Amino acid sequence: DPSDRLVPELDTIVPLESTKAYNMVDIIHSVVDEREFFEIMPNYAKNIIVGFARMNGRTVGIVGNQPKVASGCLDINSSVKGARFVRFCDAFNIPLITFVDVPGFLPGTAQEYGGIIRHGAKLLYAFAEATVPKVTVITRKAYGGAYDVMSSKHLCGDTNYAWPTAEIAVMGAKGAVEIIFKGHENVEAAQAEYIEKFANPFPAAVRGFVDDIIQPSSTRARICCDLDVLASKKVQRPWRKHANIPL
Amino acid sequence: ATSVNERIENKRRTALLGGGQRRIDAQHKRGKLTARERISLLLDPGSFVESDMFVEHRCADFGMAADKNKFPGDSVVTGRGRINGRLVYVFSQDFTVFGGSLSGAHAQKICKIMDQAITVGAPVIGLNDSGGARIQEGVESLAGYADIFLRNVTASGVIPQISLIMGPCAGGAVYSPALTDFTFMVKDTSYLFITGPDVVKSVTNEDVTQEELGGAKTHTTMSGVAHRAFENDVDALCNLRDFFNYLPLSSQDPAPVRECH
Amino acid sequence: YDPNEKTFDKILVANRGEIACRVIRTCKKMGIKTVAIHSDVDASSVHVKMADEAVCVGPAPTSKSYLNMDAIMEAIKKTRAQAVHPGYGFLSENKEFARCLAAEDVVFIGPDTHAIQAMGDKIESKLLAKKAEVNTIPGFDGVVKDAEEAVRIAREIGYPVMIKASAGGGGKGMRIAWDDEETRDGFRLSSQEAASSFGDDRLLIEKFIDNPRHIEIQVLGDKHGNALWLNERECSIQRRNQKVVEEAPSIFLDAETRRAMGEQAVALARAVKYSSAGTVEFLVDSKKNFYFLEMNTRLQVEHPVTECITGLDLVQEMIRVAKGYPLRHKQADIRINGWAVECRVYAEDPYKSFGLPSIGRLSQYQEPLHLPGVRVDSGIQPGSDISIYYDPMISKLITYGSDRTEALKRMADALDNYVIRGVTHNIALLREVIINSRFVKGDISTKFLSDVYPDGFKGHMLTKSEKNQLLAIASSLFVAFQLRAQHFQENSRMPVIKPDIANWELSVKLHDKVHTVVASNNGSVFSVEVDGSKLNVTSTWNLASPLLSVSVDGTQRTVQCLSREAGGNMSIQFLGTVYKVNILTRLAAELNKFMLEKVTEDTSSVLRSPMPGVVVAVSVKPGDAVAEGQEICVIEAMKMQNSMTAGKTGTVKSVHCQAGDTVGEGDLLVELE
Ligand SMILES: *C(=O)CCCC[C@@H]1SC[C@@H]2NC(=O)N[C@@H]21
Repeated sequence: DPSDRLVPELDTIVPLESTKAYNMVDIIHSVVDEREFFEIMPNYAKNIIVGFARMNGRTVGIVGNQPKVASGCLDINSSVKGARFVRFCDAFNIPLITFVDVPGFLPGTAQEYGGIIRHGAKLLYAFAEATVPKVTVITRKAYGGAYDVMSSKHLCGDTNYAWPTAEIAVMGAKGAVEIIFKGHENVEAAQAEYIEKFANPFPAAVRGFVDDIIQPSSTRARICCDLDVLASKKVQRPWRKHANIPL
Repeated sequence: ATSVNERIENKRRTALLGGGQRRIDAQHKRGKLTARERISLLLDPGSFVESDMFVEHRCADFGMAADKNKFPGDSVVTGRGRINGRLVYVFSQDFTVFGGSLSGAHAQKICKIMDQAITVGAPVIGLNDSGGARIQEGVESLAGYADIFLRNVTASGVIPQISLIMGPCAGGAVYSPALTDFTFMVKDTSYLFITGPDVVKSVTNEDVTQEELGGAKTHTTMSGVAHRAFENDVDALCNLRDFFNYLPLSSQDPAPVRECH
Repeated sequence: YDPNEKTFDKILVANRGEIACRVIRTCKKMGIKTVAIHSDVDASSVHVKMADEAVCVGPAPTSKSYLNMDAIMEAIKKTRAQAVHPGYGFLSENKEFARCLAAEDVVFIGPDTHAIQAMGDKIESKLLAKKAEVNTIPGFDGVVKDAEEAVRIAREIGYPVMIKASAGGGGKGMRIAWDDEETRDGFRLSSQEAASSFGDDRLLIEKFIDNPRHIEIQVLGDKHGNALWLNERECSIQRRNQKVVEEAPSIFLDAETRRAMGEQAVALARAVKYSSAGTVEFLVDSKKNFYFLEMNTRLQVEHPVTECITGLDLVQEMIRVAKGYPLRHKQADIRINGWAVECRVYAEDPYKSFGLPSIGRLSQYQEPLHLPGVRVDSGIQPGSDISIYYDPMISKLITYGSDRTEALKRMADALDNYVIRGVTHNIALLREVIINSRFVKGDISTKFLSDVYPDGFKGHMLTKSEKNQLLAIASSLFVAFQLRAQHFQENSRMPVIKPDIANWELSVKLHDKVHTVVASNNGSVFSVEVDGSKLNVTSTWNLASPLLSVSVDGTQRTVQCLSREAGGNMSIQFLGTVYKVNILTRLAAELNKFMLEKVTEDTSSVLRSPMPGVVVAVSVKPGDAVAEGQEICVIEAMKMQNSMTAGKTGTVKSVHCQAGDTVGEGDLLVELE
């Protein structure tokens, strides 16, 4: 399996509509070697998909979102599952590949009463503690603090790549337009300006949030090069008896 | 024309008075007290040396350069001090301006105080009071949150971190208190919820209020996020004093020894 | 051809699929700007990305996307294109479109509206064919209430007859029409049956054709009265009234018959004042006596194969003659250059009613461009998708050789090296039909695949020799996959030792049988013993390649591997057919003979959709009981419909389909006791 092969199937995998959903396991199957993927606990917490794969003959752990079930939102089960998987991968020194498509945390009274804060903190801690080289790809969307939770650049991220369909925001544009102009009511022009200004990766790209914007058909090669350059990733941390995970 | 001394004095008096005396008396009659006197009360008298007292937020967009919406201090008060003779690095959100919304200077000062504390080896006490975020700055402000989180994960197991929440905190900033060791609240004054009741009302479609979604009783009784709930603020600080007295400065130091009889 | 000749400056292509790409490619070769339209779902299609402009006609369904005129005129006005191209299908043969287009100051590439009117109907078409001294299907469709008159007309036209009745007659004179006494018996019995069923006791005479085989003569014409015939085509293989595989020269008729059909076709084309391209179809019987039937007035899908034996190319010739330039060639300069065979690869499963339409997304797609004598016409690229709105045609393949056998061998080799993953296809059907003895010999008919397959397609039947070949291939590939997994790097702390075994003993389960195999490796050479048979196979053993080439004791086979499960199950595409194999070791098989079989409860009682579409009408309701042979519902899918019945009688506990609902792939529809 060549390490510099193109994937012409990924140019139209992500629909341009903001509500359309796609099978996100197909990207994982296409990128990895020999189209093989060993998925761990696939019947539980389907919001997030984790598993083991091989890239250029090297074992990597793959964690990604799933915009088909619950619109890709993460919750307690997804958080604990991803956190445990990432914890094992770092404990045994395996590089991580993250596929980010998240609109935020799923709201509701059940998730609020169950302690969604603790499990979100668990997953955030799992990504922030990790020291193994991790490569993150933002396919379409990253809204709210879920973007910073799921392997952001600031949390010691190594290389971040965004497809041309990527777009980062804070809160819904429909509420944003009506909450920004508190003095009076604005229609048509304000929404058009908002969707022409903030509905693009450019504000992130000029800010340094991502390294650059790559064509999807050439994603794999880039990732491979990363795994051949950041294999010497040794960092230094202050002395500590043991960590205190919010278990 | 006028010298810089009068401008400095005006800036200092505006920072001390916040947005005006009306807001000061409204907050006093509301039932809670601002950050400066809270920090004065938590620590020993005459042992507080504030760092970076003159920092203000800058934003070219939205036309906020006017003095009407310009206030120094960035609604954050950070410093170091001594309680019972032991060093502490103290943090306090300020709700007077913008409702304690976090920005670039907010997170910058916060990171400065935490990495200085980690360098020296002293605990970090944080009083949280915020109710929203600046939508004008946008995604950049979110980045600050991420930075702050890193600091917490770097200090887990190195120094004790204590977070007392005493405002209706919401959004993505509810995770930094959750990454610390011990969480305490004040009854009917401090709220935690990742999303507001309006969003859950619109989406899940059931009648719910804020008290039963983020109240201190709910989180300290069934949610299991916080550890204790106190009746008001002064008693909360009085209890925080001796609870800190229990704990050591860092993991390198042994458990403290108190003279007994 | 000289590109300096004046022609159109902007050409609109108003179709969808591979024909749009072909037209755009030729038009760009000529040096003319192209503008392509697109629908809602086809915004990312290959033809849109190939041409310059990307006008969107509108929504998804073709009934209001590619078939509405106002959008077309709006696109033309915004584009000011001087000419348009309709391709075939959709609205190419629409009189209203032609007249509305001629109303404006643009030219419609194709035939005049008069020819469309004169060939759309059937009665006036037959009248014009009679006036064009073209031998048509004979017959006296008049009232015949007497047996002696009926047999008189029959013996005038020959004992074999399609004597039939307007309303119907249960065969009338058609049935058992070889001798005459039983035609009289059929006369009286059919009169009785009509008196009991239809009511038209009289007999409408028509002549019988034995083992029909239809040959199409392609004609071309200019605006100056000159017309040409570009050889012939044979299309005798067709299912559900749809042609599948074609060959340009037809062996059944010799030079004289082909010539005479040429003059008749050109005379019929001239009698209509016909321009541009078209074809005339004849139904030749077993005695080389043809009868005219139908004249298609468009550019057909099976047009390129004729090109492969002439050296022309029809699209540019007709886009030039539409301007007004007369044709330069002559009927004495059209020859035959070898042989050509064309196949049409669809997206459908041939194992159920000969190609039930399917959907999906094209996971990967590669064509054999470098193989000798192979040309591809494809309207999709890797990463494309198939919708329920348009024709499921994936692509078409054309192979040209010196003789028929060379073309057939090249076609088989190309079909072996065509990789499509993501959707189902009918490659197995084409590959099994093209190697049939009576097809290579040349004895085919209109019902060629309707009598050799009484129970439908059951895959390619395989003999003992290629059974052993497939078993050896599967065992060797399994051993190679196992051996590849023992190669690691040097740990330098805990050394790795490679297990060494001389030969591996395997149990291979194929279909419903189990065989004992032993495989031994000698480097890149595998020696396999299957049931006392020695075989040798060699290859580079590239496991990551989509397709593999192997040499089983001399014979070269191209094979593909997919669905290689860690539990031993594999699916292998061999000789165009997918076989499922279960490969275990001896100890594993012995232990598996102890684990209890996981019982499955699936014996009818479920009537889920055979393959996804859109349900239109439901003839049953929940709580009702129906007998065998009664259809449950009708499903429209990509311009195709199906009606399926139930194999047992029972009461339906639940119906999950209603009018206007959308059905998924394998979604449960009817639950019954
Ligand atoms: C939909 O895309 C139009 C159908 C294209 C098929 C063309 S047109 C009708 C002829 N019948 C057939 O099977 N192919 C030809």
